[PDB]
Amino acid sequence: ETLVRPKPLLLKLLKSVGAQKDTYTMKEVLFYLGQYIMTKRLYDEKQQHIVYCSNDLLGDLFGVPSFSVKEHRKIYTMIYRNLVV
Repeated sequence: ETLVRPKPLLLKLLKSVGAQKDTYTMKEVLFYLGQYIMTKRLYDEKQQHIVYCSNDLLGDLFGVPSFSVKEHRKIYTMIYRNLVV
């Protein structure tokens, strides 16, 4: 699998939920980002596809105050800005 090296902020968030490494697969990046969002309950309780992140560090990764998990283009584009191949 293609390996990626998260930039400092992305790396910090992934490590905050138990990832121990500096190099990741895209599956692992998504796994730990998902766990990050879950464990900080950034999603809307009543509209659970929607993540509200304007006061979280996640909001600085995305550069938006919220997003839907359905928005794969936005999500992958954010991830692209925050790693090196």
